[PDB]
Amino acid sequence: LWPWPQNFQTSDQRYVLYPNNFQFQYDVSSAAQPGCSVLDEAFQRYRDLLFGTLEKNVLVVSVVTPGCNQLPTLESVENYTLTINDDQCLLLSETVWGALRGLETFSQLVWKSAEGTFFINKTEIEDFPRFPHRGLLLDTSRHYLPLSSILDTLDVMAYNKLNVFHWHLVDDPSFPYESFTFPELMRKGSYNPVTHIYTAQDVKEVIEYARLRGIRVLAEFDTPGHTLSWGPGIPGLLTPCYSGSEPSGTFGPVNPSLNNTYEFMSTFFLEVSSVFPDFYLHLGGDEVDFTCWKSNPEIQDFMRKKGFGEDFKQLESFYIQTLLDIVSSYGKGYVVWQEVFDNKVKIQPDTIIQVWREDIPVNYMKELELVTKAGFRALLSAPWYLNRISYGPDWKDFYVVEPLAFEGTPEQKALVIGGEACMWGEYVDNTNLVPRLWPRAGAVAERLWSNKLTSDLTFAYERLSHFRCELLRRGVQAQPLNVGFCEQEFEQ
Amino acid sequence: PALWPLPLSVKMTPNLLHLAPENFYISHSPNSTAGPSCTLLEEAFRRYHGYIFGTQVQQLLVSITLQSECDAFPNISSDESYTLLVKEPVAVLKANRVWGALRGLETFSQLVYQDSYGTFTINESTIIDSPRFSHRGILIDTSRHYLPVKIILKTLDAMAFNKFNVLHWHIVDDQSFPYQSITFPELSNKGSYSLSHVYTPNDVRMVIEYARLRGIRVLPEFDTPGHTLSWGKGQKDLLTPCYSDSFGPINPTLNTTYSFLTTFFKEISEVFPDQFIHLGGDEVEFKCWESNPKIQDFMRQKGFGTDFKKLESFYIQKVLDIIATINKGSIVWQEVFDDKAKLAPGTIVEVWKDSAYPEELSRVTASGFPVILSAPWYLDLISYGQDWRKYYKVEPLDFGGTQKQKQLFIGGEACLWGEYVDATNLTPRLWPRASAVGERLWSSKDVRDMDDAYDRLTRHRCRMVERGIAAQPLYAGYCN
Ligand SMILES: *[C@@H]1O[C@H](CO)[C@@H](O[C@@H]2O[C@H](CO)[C@@H](O[C@@H]3O[C@H](CO)[C@@H](O)[C@H](O)[C@@H]3O)[C@H](O)[C@H]2NC(C)=O)[C@H](O)[C@H]1NC(C)=O
Ligand SMILES: *[C@@H]1O[C@H](CO)[C@@H](O[C@@H]2O[C@H](CO)[C@@H](O[C@@H]3O[C@H](CO)[C@@H](O)[C@H](O)[C@@H]3O)[C@H](O)[C@H]2NC(C)=O)[C@H](O)[C@H]1NC(C)=O
Ligand SMILES: *[C@H]1O[C@H](CO)[C@@H](O[C@@H]2O[C@H](CO)[C@@H](O[C@@H]3O[C@H](CO)[C@@H](O)[C@H](O)[C@@H]3O)[C@H](O)[C@H]2NC(C)=O)[C@H](O)[C@H]1NC(C)=O
Ligand SMILES: *[C@@H]1O[C@H](CO)[C@@H](O)[C@H](O)[C@H]1NC(C)=O
Repeated sequence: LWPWPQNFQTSDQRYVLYPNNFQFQYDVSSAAQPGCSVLDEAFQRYRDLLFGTLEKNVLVVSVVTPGCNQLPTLESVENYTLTINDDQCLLLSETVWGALRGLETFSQLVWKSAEGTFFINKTEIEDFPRFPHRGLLLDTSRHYLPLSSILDTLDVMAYNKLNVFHWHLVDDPSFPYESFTFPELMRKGSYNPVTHIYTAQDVKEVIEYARLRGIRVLAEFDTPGHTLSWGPGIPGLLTPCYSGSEPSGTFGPVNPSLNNTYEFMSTFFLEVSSVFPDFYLHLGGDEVDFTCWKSNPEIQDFMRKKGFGEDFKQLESFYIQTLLDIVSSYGKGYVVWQEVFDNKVKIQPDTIIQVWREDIPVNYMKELELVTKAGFRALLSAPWYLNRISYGPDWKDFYVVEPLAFEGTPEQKALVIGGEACMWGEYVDNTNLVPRLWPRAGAVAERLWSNKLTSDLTFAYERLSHFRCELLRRGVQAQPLNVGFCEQEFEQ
Repeated sequence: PALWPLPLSVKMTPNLLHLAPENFYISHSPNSTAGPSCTLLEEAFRRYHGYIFGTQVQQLLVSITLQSECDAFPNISSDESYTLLVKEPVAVLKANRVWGALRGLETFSQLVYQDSYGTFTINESTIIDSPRFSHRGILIDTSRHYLPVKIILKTLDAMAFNKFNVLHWHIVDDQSFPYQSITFPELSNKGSYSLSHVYTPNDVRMVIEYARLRGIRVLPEFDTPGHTLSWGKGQKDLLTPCYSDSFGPINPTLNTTYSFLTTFFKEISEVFPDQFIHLGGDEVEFKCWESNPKIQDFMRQKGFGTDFKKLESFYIQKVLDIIATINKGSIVWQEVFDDKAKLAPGTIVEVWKDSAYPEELSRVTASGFPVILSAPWYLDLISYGQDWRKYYKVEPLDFGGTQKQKQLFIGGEACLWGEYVDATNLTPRLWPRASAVGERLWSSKDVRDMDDAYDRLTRHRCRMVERGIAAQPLYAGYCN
């Protein structure tokens, strides 16, 4: 089992399963019934994974009705109970998304002996996630990622019970997103206007694919920093840096002193809010350099009119405030990096802050304290930067992290809604994504789902390594934790 | 030009020459010592005709000067030198041996490209090239993690593109014994992870002949007396029992040990056609030997006192003779040399420790023994960023010694120990970080420009990806 359930009562009493004659059926009592897109496909997908006294059936009953066509939200309940004994074999979930979790848990409990016989132990489970926001970040800018690689990642996120896909579509070196409101962004920003592109068809497939797995799609079009690929296509958007008197070629962050800029963002983010159905959008706001703005004389003049002065922290605030209003008018929530909070930017009470920095300006645990005491919600990602590789089993570092290990009151700590693992693509693409992702990302997966008390490294290794071999069986190219072997070694 | 490694001498001219897929031929020169009867070249011609494609130059004539050595196995003294001439209407590739022709064909394929319209083109030029060092290898660990034959063969293809010529096969170790022995079938039957995780005679034969066709030597290593916890599964009383219940290294007091090794290494001498055989002899712990009453007696009857370095030297010299008896060379880790053991003339030493390794190189060369470097190139020890620069900056001949001692330095190896490496992450983690070592061991000493290195390595990396090698990127960018 991975991740480890909140309440799992095991036994040694076993039952025999039948690969072919095993079927998933709804209970007449259930809210979700034949026609439930999510579960119909789930039953099919899981029977392929498993089989691609005795038990022939598995009853699935959802109490909360809310269809199977509407996408998951931050408020969605993932509670479920797995009851398997002599009398019954029932999977009782509160919602449709809890059933998905239940099926995954069920899939890992199915085992086979040295004879090859399929079995299933007498089990009683009462499970639920510790945090509602369990995400994983992919950087499709520094290196383009084929649609197949993204869909594969979503398949494994489902195995680890991760429910948020932090899509970092664009950045400095590449703009692979194809915009229909501004077609020049993709045509002159992407590495290649044809082969390395994300169409409207690609995006809607990701969303629906993720939806079937009960995964939210958090889109991030980082602004005003990390926007070098925006330059060409939409002229005048970026800030032309200065040497002193005349401009010297290089461009900086988005120019917040032009009317053209705000009418562009209003039109562009209208599309973004239309394409991505999720309630929240990530607006970035990280690593914003004030150097290029200060050097520019035309921008220096702008701050004297509005009366900001010498601090660009409130100049940045002016940009983000306006940007938040635009996105807020479309009925969209928003997540933002920690810089926005650190730079005292006028911010809406419902904004979520994502802690990513380790030491500067303050320790990441001290950050969660400030953000929560300030009243805002927070995501933790600081110690979960998978892109930062090191020798040995650093998954133990990720696993031992305690998100609520800071100074605060019960309700203050309740503002922490989870976190995300981050795979920045500076040194990662289609060639080494999977092995570098899993099963290191599984360490974060369990820490965000399981209970505070599940922390034994020895117990973690046993299950994670066992889960690692299972991943390989499912076709996942996951790297080894340490010396050892899987009977079915990876070979494709 | 996206050449890697960078040849000794390159004379490029802005004159374009076009090629035609179903019209370009690679055949032997009328006055060559090698002809259509040479299987190695025949295979290399068809193989590179696929890499190249998949004012007109119509044919590439391959002329072998000296005795080709077409059907022979490559050794440390092989001649990989070659000269290339790109001109119309006949391109000329001339080399002394067949080994140079292979390296030349690789270089020639790296010169052909497609222009803006897809037209196969190549700037006419003149290239004279030869390896700075003769021993350029890659170490793979198939014991800590079993590696399917396919990935080993792919590693060989990748080594061919990067001009490596030695495959240091660290086949067995503590964790497992995947090598299937003909004389002692119990070693693999009880010492391997499982029976499916085993290298049968034919699997080994396939690796060797696949490597030969590409000019790669297969250097086997059966580490002794340390790193042998798996050896004591199918062989009783071979390992030292630890009293005071685990086991230790191989017992060097019993005559059963040396009788076993003799028949074992006699098999190895006929399985692996390479002259040299790595014996290991590293990280040997004396903890267990020191706590064995029977062994402490062997210390008296020989008068070694309490210095087990002599008991270590006693064992390794016994093994060295066995290898010398069967007309084979020997390679060994630095511990053995440091343990004051007596090595035969021609014995190779491999330096692998960080702590003052240039000083080790000095000591080994001073004693008149050939040396190989691997200390700074432990690729298994990964880190964040472009660490390929750290490996590229390394200069091997930077140690105290005469000009006569520098000739004893024959090359180095990039090691990828498998404590955390298997088929899932080997290729990406190995390349193109090992490519940095390849150029440092083939190209001239004065080839150290970073901007140019980075420029050519990114484009060469994309070439490996197109050839089926999943090499990871150096930084942000794209291929195709
Ligand atoms: C589901 O139930 C099955 C059996 O109904 C459990 O399988 C049992 O797993 C244990 C733990 O590995 C096995 O015991 C082992 O025995 C060897 C010696 O034979 C001992 O040296 C090991 O330390 C280990 O204890 C056992 O063979 C196996 N079946 C039996 C008869 O108990 C399984 O644990 C259950 N699944 C879970 C984890 O809930
Ligand atoms: C999904 O599971 C969560 C947690 O298992 C449920 O939330 C928790 O529900 C329990 C019982 O309803 C609450 O316990 C109660 O706490 C109050 C004090 O606030 C106390 O007076 C009661 O005696 C009782 O112990 C608990 O507060 C609540 N929160 C958590 C996170 O533990 C949730 O109800 C489940 N979802 C559904 C709709 O079934
Ligand atoms: C064979 O390779 C040579 C050497 O790399 C190539 O010659 C290159 O030709 C290009 C195209 O004209 C030159 O680029 C030019 O640069 C100047 C500025 O110096 C610029 O003003 C022009 O617009 C043009 O882009 C380039 O200098 C030259 N050499 C290099 C270093 O690339 C060529 O691709 C091949 N031979 C020929 C002449 O077809
Ligand atoms: C920008 O100028 C246009 C043209 O009048 C106007 O409609 C819009 O309100 C301006 N946006 C602002 C106030 O930034």
